[PDB]
Amino acid sequence: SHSLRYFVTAVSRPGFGEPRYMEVGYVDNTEFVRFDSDAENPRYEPRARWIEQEGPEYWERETRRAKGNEQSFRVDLRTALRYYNQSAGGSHTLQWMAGCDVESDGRLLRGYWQFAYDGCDYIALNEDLKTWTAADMAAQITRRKWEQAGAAERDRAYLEGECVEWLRRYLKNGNATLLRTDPPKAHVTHHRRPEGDVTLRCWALGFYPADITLTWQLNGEELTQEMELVETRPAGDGTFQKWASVVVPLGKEQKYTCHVEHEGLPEPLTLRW
Amino acid sequence: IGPGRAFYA
Amino acid sequence: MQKTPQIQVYSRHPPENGKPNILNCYVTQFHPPHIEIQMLKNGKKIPKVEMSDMSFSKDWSFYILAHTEFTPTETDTYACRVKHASMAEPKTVYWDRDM
Repeated sequence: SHSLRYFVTAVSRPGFGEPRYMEVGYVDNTEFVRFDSDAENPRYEPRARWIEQEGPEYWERETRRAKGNEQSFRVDLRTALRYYNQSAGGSHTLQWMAGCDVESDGRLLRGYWQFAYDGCDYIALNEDLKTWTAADMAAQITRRKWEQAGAAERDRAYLEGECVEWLRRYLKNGNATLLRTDPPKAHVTHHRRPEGDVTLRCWALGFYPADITLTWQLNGEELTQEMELVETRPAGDGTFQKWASVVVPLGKEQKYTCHVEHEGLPEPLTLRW
Repeated sequence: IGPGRAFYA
Repeated sequence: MQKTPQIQVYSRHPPENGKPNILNCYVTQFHPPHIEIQMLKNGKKIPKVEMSDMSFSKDWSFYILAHTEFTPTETDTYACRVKHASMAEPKTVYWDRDM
């Protein structure tokens, strides 16, 4: 499936000026648009070549939507202080993430519309797009207000309406990069440790999309508890990389094989030292 | 396009 | 309310002395958003380092990517220095080019 998501952050700067407000847009893991309140001339911007072809009206309206959102966030930052009985001298953060995950037939798989205050969950729209989950007492106030104003109905219209429709358009205009598939180039390194064993690390490089399975196997079995990994890491060029390692006994390396699966790999690779 | 805030906290 | 950044340093291609490459400093799982980063060559700040726009992943923590073109050498050491309110002192992670 694919996804269209918007990540928003507003950081209050008491003692400096207005809250730093920001919006970032992604279709899967590629950022394609951005809005920064601090920029000299705050207006939505392209972060991927394939969105640049959108007309000035697309850009003007998105810039207008982002500013309305900035105001809303400035206001909520003040309300919070009140809800949590906090001082107006400290800096606080308010995050918002909204988006939709959709299958090939364009059917909404999962919708999101959630907030966090100072890094902790505040309130989130439930999977049913009908009810809200409030993390605490302050959030209840908000939940009851939104329950009364029928907020979930309007927000659901976006996730099921515009989110989905614009997602297919983007995937289309940007298929060349967004739907591309780069196989992973792999290899394994060797390191004799001081505990008198060896660490074997399997690298998978320059692949895309992100999804990948890097695994170590011994006697055709997955060493699920012995592996040390690192979450898939990004690169400026849009590709990803990763490694999985395991510690093995001296002179027994040839018993271990690295197994890597990927969209760009007709069949799983199997490497050795 | 992105989401719009239509309700205050 | 305050999370310690995870720092991972790596290059785009397996390193080869004298061959142009790209060094990456990936900083994640931190909070608050404010944070300072620098990539160092022999302990001296590298002038041009591009800094990807801040973001946050599903658990609400911020992450960011710094990178810079470079050409490794048998005698040059690279590192990434991070200053965040969650740490008493800045954490500097060296690039382990043989991992």
